[PDB]
Amino acid sequence: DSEEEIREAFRVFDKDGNGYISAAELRHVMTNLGEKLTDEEVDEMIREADIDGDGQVNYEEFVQMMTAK
Amino acid sequence: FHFKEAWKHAIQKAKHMPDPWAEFHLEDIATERATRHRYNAVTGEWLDDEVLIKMASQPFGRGAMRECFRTKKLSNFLHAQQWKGASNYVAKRYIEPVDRDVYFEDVRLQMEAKLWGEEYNRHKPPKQVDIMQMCIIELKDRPGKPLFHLEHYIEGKYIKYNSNSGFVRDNIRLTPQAFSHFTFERSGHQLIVVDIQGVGDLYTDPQIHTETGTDFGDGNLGVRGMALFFYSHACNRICESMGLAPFDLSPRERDAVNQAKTILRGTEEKCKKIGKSILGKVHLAMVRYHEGGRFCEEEWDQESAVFHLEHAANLGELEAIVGLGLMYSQLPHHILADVSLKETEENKTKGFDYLLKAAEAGDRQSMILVARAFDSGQNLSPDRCQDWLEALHWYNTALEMEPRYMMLAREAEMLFTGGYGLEKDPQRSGDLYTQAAEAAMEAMKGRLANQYYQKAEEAWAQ
Ligand SMILES: Nc1ncnc2c1ncn2[C@@H]1O[C@H](COP(=O)(O)OP(=O)(O)O)[C@@H](O)[C@H]1O
Ligand SMILES: CCn1c(=O)c2cc(C(N)=O)c(N)nc2n(C2CC2)c1=O
Ligand SMILES: [Ca+2]
Ligand SMILES: [Ca+2]
Ligand SMILES: [Zn+2]
Repeated sequence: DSEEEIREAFRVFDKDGNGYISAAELRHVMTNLGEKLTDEEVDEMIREADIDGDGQVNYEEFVQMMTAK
Repeated sequence: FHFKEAWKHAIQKAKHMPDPWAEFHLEDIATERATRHRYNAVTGEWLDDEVLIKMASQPFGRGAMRECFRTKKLSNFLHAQQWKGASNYVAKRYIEPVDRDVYFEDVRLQMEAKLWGEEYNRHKPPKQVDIMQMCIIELKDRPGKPLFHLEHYIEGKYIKYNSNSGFVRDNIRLTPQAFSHFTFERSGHQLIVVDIQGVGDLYTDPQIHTETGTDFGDGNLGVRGMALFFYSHACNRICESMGLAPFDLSPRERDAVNQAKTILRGTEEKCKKIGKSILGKVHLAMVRYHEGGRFCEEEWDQESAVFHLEHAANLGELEAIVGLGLMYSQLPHHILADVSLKETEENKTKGFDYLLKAAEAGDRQSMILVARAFDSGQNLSPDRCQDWLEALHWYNTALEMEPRYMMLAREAEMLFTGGYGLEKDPQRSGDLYTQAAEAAMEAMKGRLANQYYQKAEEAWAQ
């Protein structure tokens, strides 16, 4: 259940469904979701999870962020 | 993970946000089966899978060529998604029927433009961009097995920032225009991504103009498409933050163009004979558009057209070099035909110099004009002198490239007598008269050939 829950959470931010959360997608989703975050916090949210340094967050990086107690 | 809570707060808000398309009750539409084709632009490979779709019977929006349908589709990444939780998608099709390959080439276009957005983002811009992934669904049970494009629905104000034909948007945003200009510079002028449109900085249905103009469909207007962009492009702080070179516009063009919330962050990074050659063709395309009335505002701007014709000639465009050579020589010309330049001794030197450059670059028309100048003095710059040996070098180069028997007979005439630095050569004169006689026979001028044969015997009788 939590696996599917994490997969559904990834699809919330991967707005185009290409498997990678980009900074522009995260900015659009946070703005649409009413969440109040500056354009720099969004870029920092990506950088914190961007382990491979490609500027985007794939599903595994997203899992490691969420399943990281 | 100093933002893990920010992820959770957004995930929970989303679980409580309402479906913006609930009022349309797409879940009640009969489900349809389709084969989905998804493209990978880095690998060039396609992945196919089977999907279930619910598409509205009528389009909710359209453009000149394509219409959009509200669509719901089950995810194949999720394991047990119910239709109550299906995401919202936009299905697109051409209003008039097109070839099936158009749909596949359009996906290659969009995914290639998505790669250019990722390159732009790697230069640390103030606002990052993203081009939405587009795929193809094939409705094999529908009559004709029609193809549709499919992408996720982006809620918000859909705005067209620029077109593929020179339009610019009026609360002007800097990022869309800087992205387009970036693609021109970073690609070495080989392409430009335009038709930037979407919600915020999430773009869809872009168009790419390329130097060849052979791929990416009929929206690829080639170097003409790059000219339309730079005719209205006002470089902004992002253009200059990335070191993008401005396009050389005319004084009138710059003022009309010169006639913003996105602020820099101090981290923006900076972005060949081929590019300068393409740049010359973009300048020449501006000349033709000025002459054709594409840039109507009064009467068609002749001065700005000449401004771009000179820039094109200085960048090596042979058509511009020939055109300016004829115009500065007060000769008839194809490009800017109704435009005439002031006869002045300075221009008559420039006219011959341009024609000489064009001759040395392979233009047959300029080679005949240069030959005649060194022969008779006609259109010869006063800095130069009649030189029959030089005239010979340009006649024969034209012959080895109007009638060929005329130029061959002229060469023989000059060699029969000599003059203007050319020593007489009767044997060569008879040889060339023989070649001219043979050329006259191949042109059905038999009586003229007998005259050339007779002139050959006389030159040899010396
Ligand atoms: N172009 C592509 N080629 C291959 N796999 C892809 C492609 N785009 C996305 N994927 C994979 O498919 C998953 C999304 O599947 P799905 O939810 O069925 O797509 P959509 O969100 O377009 O409906 C992504 O998380 C990624 O693993
Ligand atoms: C043909 C070009 N084109 C789109 O590609 C498009 C995409 C989406 C989307 N992916 O959400 C959307 N919402 N709207 C769109 N429109 C407007 C008419 C409504 C378009 O014209
Ligand atoms: Ca994505
Ligand atoms: Ca990554
Ligand atoms: Zn610019």
